[PDB]
Amino acid sequence: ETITAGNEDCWSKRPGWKLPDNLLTKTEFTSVDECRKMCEESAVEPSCYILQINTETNECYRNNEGDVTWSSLQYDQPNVVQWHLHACS
Repeated sequence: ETITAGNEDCWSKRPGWKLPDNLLTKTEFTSVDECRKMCEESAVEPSCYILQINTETNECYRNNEGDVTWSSLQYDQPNVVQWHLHACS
């Protein structure tokens, strides 16, 4: 799945992807829209580009690394989904 608000920001989904907690920063958002909005707008480096959402609590986390350590990835995990920000046309 891939979505966009027609603003050059595209989001793609990765159900079941889970980075470990130490590679994430919990945000104040429990709305995916607001989390994605914050991510697209945050200018603070390390730049936000990966969100991970606890699907039973809706807590949204963002990558805390400038370059995500994907070697620590777990997939086919339950209750979690990631959203990936990609610049697009």
